[PDB]
Amino acid sequence: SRRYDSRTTIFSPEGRLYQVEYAMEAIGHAGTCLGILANDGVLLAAERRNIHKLLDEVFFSEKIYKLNEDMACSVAGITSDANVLTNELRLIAQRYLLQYQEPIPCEQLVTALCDIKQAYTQFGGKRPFGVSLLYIGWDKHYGFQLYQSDPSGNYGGWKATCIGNNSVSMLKQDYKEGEMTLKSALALAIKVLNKTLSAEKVEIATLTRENGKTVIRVLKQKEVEQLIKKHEEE
Amino acid sequence: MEYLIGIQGPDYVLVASDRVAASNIVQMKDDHDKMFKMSEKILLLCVGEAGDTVQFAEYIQKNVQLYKMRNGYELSPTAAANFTRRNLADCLRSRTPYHVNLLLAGYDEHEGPALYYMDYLAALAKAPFAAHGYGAFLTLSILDRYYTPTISRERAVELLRKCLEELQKRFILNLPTFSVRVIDKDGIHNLENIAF
Amino acid sequence: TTIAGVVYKDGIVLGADTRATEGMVVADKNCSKIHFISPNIYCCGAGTAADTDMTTQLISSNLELHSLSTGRLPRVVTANRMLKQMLFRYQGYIGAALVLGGVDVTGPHLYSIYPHGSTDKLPYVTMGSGSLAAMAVFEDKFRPDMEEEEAKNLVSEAIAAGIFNDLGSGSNIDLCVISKNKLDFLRPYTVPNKKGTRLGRYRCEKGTTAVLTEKITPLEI
Amino acid sequence: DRGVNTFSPEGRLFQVEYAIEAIKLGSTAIGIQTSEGVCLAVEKRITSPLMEPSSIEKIVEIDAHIGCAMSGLIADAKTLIDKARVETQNHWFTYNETMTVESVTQAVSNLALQFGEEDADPGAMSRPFGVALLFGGVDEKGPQLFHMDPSGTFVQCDARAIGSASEGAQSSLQEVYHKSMTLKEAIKSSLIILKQVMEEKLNATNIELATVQPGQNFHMFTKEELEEVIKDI
Amino acid sequence: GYDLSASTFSPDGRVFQVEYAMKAVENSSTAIGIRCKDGVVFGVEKLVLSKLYEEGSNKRLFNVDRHVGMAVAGLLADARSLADIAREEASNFRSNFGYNIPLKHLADRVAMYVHAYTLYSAVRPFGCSFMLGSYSVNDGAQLYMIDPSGVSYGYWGCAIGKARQAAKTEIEKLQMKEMTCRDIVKEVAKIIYIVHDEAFELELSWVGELTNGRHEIVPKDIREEAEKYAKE
Amino acid sequence: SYDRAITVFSPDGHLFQVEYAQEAVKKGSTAVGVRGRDIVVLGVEKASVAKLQDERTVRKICALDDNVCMAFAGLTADARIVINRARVECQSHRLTVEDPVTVEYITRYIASLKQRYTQSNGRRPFGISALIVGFDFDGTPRLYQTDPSGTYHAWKANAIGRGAKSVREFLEKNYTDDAIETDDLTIKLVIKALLEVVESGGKNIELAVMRRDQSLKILNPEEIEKYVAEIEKE
Amino acid sequence: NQYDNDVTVWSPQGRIHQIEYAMEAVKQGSATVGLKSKTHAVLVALKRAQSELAAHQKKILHVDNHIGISIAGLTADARLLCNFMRQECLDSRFVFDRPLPVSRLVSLIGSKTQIPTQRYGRRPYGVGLLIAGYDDMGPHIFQTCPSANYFDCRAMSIGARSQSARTYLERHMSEFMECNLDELVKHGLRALRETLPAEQDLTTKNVSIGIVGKDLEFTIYDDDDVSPFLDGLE
Amino acid sequence: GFDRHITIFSPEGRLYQVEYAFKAINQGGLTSVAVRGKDCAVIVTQKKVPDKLLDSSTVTHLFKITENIGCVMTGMTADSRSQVQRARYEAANWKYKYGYEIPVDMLCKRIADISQVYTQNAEMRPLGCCMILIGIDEEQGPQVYKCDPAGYYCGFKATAAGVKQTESTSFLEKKVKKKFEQTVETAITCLSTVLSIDFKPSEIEVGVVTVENPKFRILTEAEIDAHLVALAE
Amino acid sequence: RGYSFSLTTFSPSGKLVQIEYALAAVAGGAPSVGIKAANGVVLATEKKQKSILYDERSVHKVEPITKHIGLVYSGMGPDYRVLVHRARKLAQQYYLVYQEPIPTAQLVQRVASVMQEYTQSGGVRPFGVSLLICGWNEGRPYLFQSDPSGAYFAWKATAMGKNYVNGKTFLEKRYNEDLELEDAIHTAILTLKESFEGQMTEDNIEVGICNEAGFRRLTPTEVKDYLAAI
Repeated sequence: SRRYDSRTTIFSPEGRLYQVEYAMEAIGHAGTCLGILANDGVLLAAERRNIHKLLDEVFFSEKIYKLNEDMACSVAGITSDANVLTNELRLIAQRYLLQYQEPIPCEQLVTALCDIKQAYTQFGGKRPFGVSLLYIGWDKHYGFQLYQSDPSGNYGGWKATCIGNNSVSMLKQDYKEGEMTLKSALALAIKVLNKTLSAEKVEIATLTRENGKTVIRVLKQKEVEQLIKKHEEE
Repeated sequence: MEYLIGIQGPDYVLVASDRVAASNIVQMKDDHDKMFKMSEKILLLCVGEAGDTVQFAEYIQKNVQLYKMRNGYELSPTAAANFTRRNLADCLRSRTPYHVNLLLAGYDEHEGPALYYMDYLAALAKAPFAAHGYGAFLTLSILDRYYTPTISRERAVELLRKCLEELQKRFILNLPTFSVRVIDKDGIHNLENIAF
Repeated sequence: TTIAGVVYKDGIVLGADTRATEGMVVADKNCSKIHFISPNIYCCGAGTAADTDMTTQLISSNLELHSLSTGRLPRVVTANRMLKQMLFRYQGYIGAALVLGGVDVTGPHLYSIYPHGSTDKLPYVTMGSGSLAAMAVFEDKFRPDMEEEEAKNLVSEAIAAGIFNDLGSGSNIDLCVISKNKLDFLRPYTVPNKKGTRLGRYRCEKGTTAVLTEKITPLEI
Repeated sequence: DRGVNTFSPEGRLFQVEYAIEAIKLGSTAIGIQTSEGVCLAVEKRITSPLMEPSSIEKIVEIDAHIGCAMSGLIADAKTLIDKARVETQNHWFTYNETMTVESVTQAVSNLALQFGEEDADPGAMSRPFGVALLFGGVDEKGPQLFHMDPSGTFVQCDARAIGSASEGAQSSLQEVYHKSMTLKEAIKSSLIILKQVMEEKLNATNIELATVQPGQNFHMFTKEELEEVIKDI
Repeated sequence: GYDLSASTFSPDGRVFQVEYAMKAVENSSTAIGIRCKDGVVFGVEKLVLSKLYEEGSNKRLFNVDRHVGMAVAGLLADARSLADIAREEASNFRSNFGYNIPLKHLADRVAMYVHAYTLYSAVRPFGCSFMLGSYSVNDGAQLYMIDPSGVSYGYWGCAIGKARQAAKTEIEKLQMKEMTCRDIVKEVAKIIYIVHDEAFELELSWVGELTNGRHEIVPKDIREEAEKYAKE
Repeated sequence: SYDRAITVFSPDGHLFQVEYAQEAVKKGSTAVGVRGRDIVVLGVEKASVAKLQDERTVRKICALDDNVCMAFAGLTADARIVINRARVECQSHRLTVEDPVTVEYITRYIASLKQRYTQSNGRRPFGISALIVGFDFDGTPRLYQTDPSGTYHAWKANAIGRGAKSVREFLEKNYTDDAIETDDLTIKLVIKALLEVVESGGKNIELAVMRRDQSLKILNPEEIEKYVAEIEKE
Repeated sequence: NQYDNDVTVWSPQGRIHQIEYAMEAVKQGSATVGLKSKTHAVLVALKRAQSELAAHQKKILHVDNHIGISIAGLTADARLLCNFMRQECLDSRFVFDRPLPVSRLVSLIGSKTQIPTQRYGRRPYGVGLLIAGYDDMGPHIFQTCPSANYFDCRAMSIGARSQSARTYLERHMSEFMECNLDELVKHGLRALRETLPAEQDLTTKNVSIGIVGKDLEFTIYDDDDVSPFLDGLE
Repeated sequence: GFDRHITIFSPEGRLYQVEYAFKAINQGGLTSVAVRGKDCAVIVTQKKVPDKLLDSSTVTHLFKITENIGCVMTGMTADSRSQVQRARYEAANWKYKYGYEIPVDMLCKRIADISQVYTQNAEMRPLGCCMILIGIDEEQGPQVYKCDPAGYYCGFKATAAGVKQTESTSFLEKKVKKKFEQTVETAITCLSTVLSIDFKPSEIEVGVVTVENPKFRILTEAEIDAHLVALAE
Repeated sequence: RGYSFSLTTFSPSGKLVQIEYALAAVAGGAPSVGIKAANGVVLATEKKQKSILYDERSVHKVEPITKHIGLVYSGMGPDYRVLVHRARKLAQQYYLVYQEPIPTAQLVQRVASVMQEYTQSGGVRPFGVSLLICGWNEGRPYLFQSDPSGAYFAWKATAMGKNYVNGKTFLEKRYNEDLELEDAIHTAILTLKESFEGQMTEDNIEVGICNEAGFRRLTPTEVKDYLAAI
């Protein structure tokens, strides 16, 4: 009945979308995982849920998801929805291969996912996908690149943007846009996460290469105990 | 029963069609040009059934043209060739078999020139030189005898004139003019048509 | 394919030869034709080699979903009726002349499923071409209410009589014995067909090859 | 709120009597059936002067001998103008003749009160078409114009005014028309537009006029014909 | 506001869109049906508004399957709708199973139809009580009555309508079991003239041994014979 | 399958969902275009993309096929669907009639599409507004401006962004005949018109030009500076 | 009034609360009167002129091949209902090759306009037909209603203040079943000439009548042909 | 918002439709108590005719699912026959689809599961009737089950259903901890000790199944009359 | 028929109002413990009925998914039974296409995938059953929990249902990484023994283990056996 519908696909009298900016406040409750690119490859830097021992082993974490040989994605907000959509977008990646025998240049993928997620906020009367997930990737066309999207639908090349709480302004006083030298990108990542820390309560993951094929590393345990002692002051 | 030919150079690939639009007993206007302009550097050719050549390959021209003028850059000829192999291969068995066999000349910038080939069953294979039609059956050994893997441009053109003068001499169909286009690292450039 | 199965006082004894011959050449000399459905129900298979596989994966999966939905052990009547109704509505395009047998809470009994969907409760069945080579040895020496050991010997003599004078012969006999308490799925029961032997070694070492281009690729590190 | 298929405590539908409004909003159009033609005019209400005024289509020719004149919520008519011309060439296709004006007006007005929330496939309409229009056309019966409503009600008309000037221009048109064309109904109708004037003295940039005469097919007037008429007033 | 939707219960378990449909047949005229050993006799009250309506302006004794009947009470649109789909239901039974439809199965079928139509907010309940009635050669004079709730009971002398509070008493005091239907056709007028307390241009139909499993408006003679039960 | 009628007539003929889309285009960027009689030209004051943007994927300026190109203004993710369907049917209109597709027809397709979303069952008509510029078979550098009610107008300035009522009254004041030359006075009029609103073009403005059915060229911020300097010099 | 979301609901007394209000919506419509003789039934309608002048929104309609109607309520909904009634009357001409009898006609439209009264979010057909035709027996005449409850009546009047026409026509039923065409339609026009606002004339413009019965097609008398029916002074 | 309107979660859980549907099964109240015998699952219920004008044979609860499963339900009798017809449908569908006749447990699982999908989806009310249903399979003893309108079948010895459920299950709990094929001091005496009528053999319906004869049998006033005069100990 | 509009929606705070109500309906459910152990798990739960009247061999709460994967719940009654129905069906799709028993992780992927669209998609309310998963899958056992949101996490021990904070803190106190067989059963029994509302009857608890030979329920003669060995 028309008394019962939440009426998600309605413009406000101020013109905005009520169910969309409620998803934007869902990101600020739970969300971390910045991403830094360099002249070399790109990394995510992430946070787990809490200190609660009672957690045996994650193959990959609940944060960094593999998508192709040359792409990966990280997730903010509601974790139940995005899992679905990331499997959804994973399907998209593979069928581009089936249509083209190319490793899907990542802007095609981000455009496709943002079109279907825009389609859930356009009609159907359903709630929008409450996740502002972001993407890292490489293609032969462009360089190493990361994109960042939100439950509204728009996206962009967001060279050092983080998602979730405590919002990135320090990064737009510290990132050198020309050259970055990915070891120092790790150093800047543990700087920002050191302000906002071993791999019990951090989840950092890099994307690099050797001889053409890309390598997605999840930065196993003892590397984090290296970088956490790479400070004195910061 | 038409004729398509192509030769892959070291930094180019040249194709040539027969410039004859046939009928039951007679031939129509010669030109009708079979080589369909793709984005900037891809160029495919189509013979076979009279009515699926102008239909299928133009639809492929629509989708690849939409890809370039939708997302900036164009396709490499590998993805265009596997694209049209997918589209013909899944339009094959369903309801209306598109009975066309394609050549697809092309080159990417940061890899070599490629000349893809497929039958009417959409089985794709690279080739340094490929042919089509009934005229394929006699002219292909001249591209076996003389084709080095590295060949200059004018040597390949006069080799192509050897192939067309043999095709003029033995093959029973009146194919008097042939449309020739060399594509290479400055874009689709077409040489003057060969006549007799 | 020569197949068979005999009911007896405790249970049933299935049995099949193991050879699958596409065209007029054996593609594979040792394949199981006695397919699992259930810890109390084994079927068999003849006709199309793939259609029996897929129809008993489907009825195996759907049946043990059914049995763990009920909680008890699944009966063999419902396997007969799911194979009958699911095999009927494809109008016999599936060629699967399979028999199936089971010990259950009512009694040990077996059915035969013709590829159009006609079912027969019988004391003894034979599908495949080797039916004809293995039905007569159920007509001179079959007795009702017979003990397990000469029933095993009976079915081995039946399938062994489908070996020696049929061109859908098999390498070796495997047969399952489904009783009230124990199941005995034994692979090959007898091997009446040895390979023979070769005479004289053949090859040199790092010769007898026209190598045009090698290529080596390591894997681990 | 309440839905679209509900009746109002006045007596009529909600969405229909709300679709009678947003006809007061929008430009004004007038039409006069005569004995030797039918003239249509509309002051299409240009907003800015920085611009091009000859692409505000408010006189649209359905066929060669049917021209409509819409107002109100503009560009909501394009689906039913599309249905008008597709139905027109379907009639000429299947029957090899011209049409009436009550057959195109019969065919369009069936689509007016045809909407609803829960119905067949979502290519249907939700709101009613909030555009009132009138088909000036010539037939083998006679020249005539059929004033539609958004309710699907269409009536025979010989002098009808729509838009915001549906009271004063209609009452002025009620007392100035009885006889015939003789070239001056088109000059005594822009005179009604001259009384209506909102922003500008009705030059050949802000009014579009077109006549349908039985000899020709139609005539969408160009600029020098219009300002030839405006010079005579 | 626990009202206005049939998919929402009360806080004491009482779906108000059903009991609002039940009073929606209590503001409509009576239609009594009396069972006896040779068949079931119907009789419907009529509340003729103007002289403009002619005789049988609205049928309220429909028939369905050439033997069961349709004395209806409430909204004649809804009652006429389920009358014609009862016609289609006995059509699907006779076409499907050959054997002529036993009435218990038809009353259970139309009963679960109008009940399963009260489980959704996307439909309203029906607003029409109605009753059936016939007999096969070995059935007995079966009649059933169906509420807008969808419950169907076998009765002897059920009466639905506005004045069913009066009408149930005389049918209870009438001798029910053993009389041969012709007298009770006559006696039906006594019930209808008692319960009408204000043109009462009534109408009767039955099924009986004078009919052999059929329906007739009376034939037409008791309309000038049971009219002679005025002054009682 | 959601079938609630959203875009419904309220009283006094007011179709509130469409005017809510009118604030939704009132709360966007500030797009502007000039029909400059041999050239056409756009411009949209962009935000802080220099801090950490990617300029390649901040494009309010897209391209439909080669000659027609549009600058949307509002919600920036419902627009990209209309971009995609414009490109798709534009290729279909290259399939049938095989022309350099006229700008009138594609803007009638956009206005007809948005009007088809003011009609269907429950899908929230768009909050975008276009500047369909381009050419045709014979010059004629026609500009078009659509609307969320699906009404397109063939006007010549149509500054329809967020602070663009001042820009369109400025362009009403200062566009008569001084911009009939090749490019310089027209582009000077555009960058003057957007420098009315914000600050310098080294961080804010970006433009695009189109000349006689070739060379849709954007202007990198090194070149925009020269024009900005000329305007400043005045 | 929570009974405004309302062809699903019941008022707590008995009322369905808007399909009797559709009966109000045909009380609001224009007045008409039909009647029947022993031989041929007639229909008479006055046509409202809410304009300059018109054909006054022609009421009585040709459906048939002797089963004619007289609408009074919504006009587009009336035309939809007579395209239904028209199309299946011609379908009974097609299949059975007999005249479709009037009773089954009015009963199955009485089951066709009954469906939106039943289901959700669909208004009833707010039109009061006054159909009249000559089948095998005498020429029937049926009022039907938007409450889907037709009436096998004789001499019925529906429309604006038509109750006075009924109370003339109720006390003059005795001279029906006689009274041939020339003196019958006079007896119907002087029944119609009470719904008018007490000022003098059934003009030839506004009165359109229809005749149907023995050995004559359902025949429409328009502006000219009603002029031979002339008499009465009151 | 709509916690007590739609089958959705309120705060602190407790979706407010199933306990509004539980209160629906107490409407009027014609009350079943089911007795289980290590060899005989008897059925008891009370049934009141209003006015000696109903046909007492036609009014019942006591339906027959198949040749081995009987049932009795105490909910609102409108929702009863829509539920028992689907149970007959799934019984015959089980016998056509899986061979053997359906055993009593997963029948009640299945109608409990469609009652679940009533109380999972919106736009349908969870219909208020609970199905006391008995039956014997080959393996175990006689069983009895009751799915509620929420779908929670349990597997009972001796519950009851209808008005006065708590007094009945208290009496049965106090009269089962002592240890009954005759069921003469258990079956009727639960009713006569809860609501104190000490029935004549009209108003009580009894449906037995026995291991020696698994066909579901509804008893008549002769054998239930001997069953009642056996309460003279 | 149907609604085709989601009743689960976003609050003005920015959170799902229905899902926290679903976790409330879980938290008002019967308490259930689950202990991942070095070779195998134990998933205990508490079956307190109304009276001593019912058949405690009739309904189960430990019940397998067709090969070696049992799953135990806490919360709504029959919504669990729907999730067992869907879970068995998904495990049999996987078994008929890939011809192995399903990895536990993939079964939790697909069960969390089917529980997501009931937080969307047309009038359906979310399930409100946070059932937990077991499974031997090759080499080392697994354990999971699909919340009525659709999230899932793997660990070494958990509890759920009533007073589960005491279960999580108490299992955080008494857990060892090598603690493997029947000692896990021991601490599971003395996690349900913590409240139980009284007397620790063997007919009111049931456990299920995954001792490298398929998930299997424990017979009621075995739980009372260790209830004799308390």
